[PDB]
Amino acid sequence: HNRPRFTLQELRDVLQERNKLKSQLLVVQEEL
Amino acid sequence: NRPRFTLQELRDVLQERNKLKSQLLVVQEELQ
Amino acid sequence: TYDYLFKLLLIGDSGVGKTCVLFRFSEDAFNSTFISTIGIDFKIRTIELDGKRIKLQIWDTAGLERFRTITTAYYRGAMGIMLVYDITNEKSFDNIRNWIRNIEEHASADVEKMILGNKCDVNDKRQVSKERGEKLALDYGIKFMETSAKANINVENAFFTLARDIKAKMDKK
Amino acid sequence: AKTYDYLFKLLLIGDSGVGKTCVLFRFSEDAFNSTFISTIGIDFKIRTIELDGKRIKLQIWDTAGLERFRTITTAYYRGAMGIMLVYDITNEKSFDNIRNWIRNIEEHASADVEKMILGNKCDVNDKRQVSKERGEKLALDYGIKFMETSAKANINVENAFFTLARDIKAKMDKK
Ligand SMILES: Nc1nc2c(ncn2[C@@H]2O[C@H](COP(=O)(O)OP(=O)(O)OP(=O)(O)O)[C@@H](O)[C@H]2O)c(=O)[nH]1
Ligand SMILES: Nc1nc2c(ncn2[C@@H]2O[C@H](COP(=O)(O)OP(=O)(O)OP(=O)(O)O)[C@@H](O)[C@H]2O)c(=O)[nH]1
Ligand SMILES: [Mg+2]
Ligand SMILES: [Mg+2]
Repeated sequence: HNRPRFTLQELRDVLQERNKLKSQLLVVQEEL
Repeated sequence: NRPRFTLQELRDVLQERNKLKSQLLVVQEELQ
Repeated sequence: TYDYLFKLLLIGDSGVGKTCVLFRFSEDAFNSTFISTIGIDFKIRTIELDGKRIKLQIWDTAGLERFRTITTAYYRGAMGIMLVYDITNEKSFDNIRNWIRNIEEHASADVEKMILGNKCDVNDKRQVSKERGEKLALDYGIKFMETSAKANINVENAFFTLARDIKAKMDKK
Repeated sequence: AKTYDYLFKLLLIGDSGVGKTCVLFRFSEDAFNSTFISTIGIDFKIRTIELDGKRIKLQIWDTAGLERFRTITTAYYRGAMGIMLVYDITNEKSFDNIRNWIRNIEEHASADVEKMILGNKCDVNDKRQVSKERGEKLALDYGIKFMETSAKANINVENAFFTLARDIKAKMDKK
């Protein structure tokens, strides 16, 4: 379905969480 | 405000977020 | 490394306290702010039972209807499910029967289930007496507890009891 | 412990389809995938380079060009230290829209942000619609550096990022 369901705030919050996790992951990955 | 983004758009980011969290927790605990 | 991995799921209406119940279990903390869950999230906690290390992967579902398709995907692999209502919100309690039907349609027929009547610290807004929760759980043949993420009541007990019941079933291999 | 001496925040903006994600994929992973996967909102990639004996970590944010993501993407303009404005040499509209992307920079980025225009897909010259001369003249008019790039053929991708980072560093060092 191409049907709009989720708001700007909802998608933005999950994107922000994803990007913050990617940074945390890259950091601890290079501690090796 | 208004619904704007699709199920697939939100799901894709959610699943990427979940995957990074799992990967982060793994490398974190591997520092024993 | 662990002996067993138990996938748990929290379901119930928006606002009943699923995320705060998980926050109490995994961080021993509570906050009064409402940050509604976008789709699904999870936390991990590893516990020790009978000399076995049990990794609990706990999936925290959004209760709002617009996340229904996202959340039901996670029923299929669940080994235990907490059904949560808000003792100050009789509508959330009446909806437990709909959440049970959702489990019956998508989870294993033998999945471990437990009902939590949460926010039992808010007696000055209570809408569902403890006895009604006990009777609902008895009728389905499942366990019941009143919990408070805020006052730290029965949260540890609920998760450890669910995990022990999953382990006991599994040990009957 | 800190693996760098400077951290530069870079941003890629421009119409959907011009090659921003492919330019970053070529820079950060030295590869090219022709299968188009439109960017959802924003993403970033990392690469560390060496300038004047200093370790420069580049944190490169890749924006979606589609209008439905515009508010999400413009939130990332203010922190950018350098911005690549990307068009597609085979798509005249994407070139025409560079003027509007510059306006978006003026409205939301720091006044002193370093800018560079990239005419991407310069490997596809038999479907070229924007002459290199026209790209150079537009960039000259705005006082912005210009390069034609190809993520596919690996043309000027390292040059573009190295040059933008050197321009950022020189400004930082002189102040
Ligand atoms: N007094 C009291 N408040 C609680 C308790 N548990 C949760 N709350 C509050 O109730 C509100 C909702 O809690 P959440 O855990 O976010 O609700 P949820 O079930 O996760 O809601 P969704 O994510 O939207 O499905 C928040 O303001 C919490 O602080 C509790 O045990 N006692
Ligand atoms: N021939 C050629 N094709 C390219 C080049 N760069 C990108 N492409 C193709 O152009 C299409 C669009 O590329 P993307 O990098 O995904 O475009 P984008 O700017 O990131 O688009 P949005 O994320 O939607 O804003 C892709 O299918 C690529 O295969 C290039 O340098 N040469
Ligand atoms: Mg929640
Ligand atoms: Mg892209």
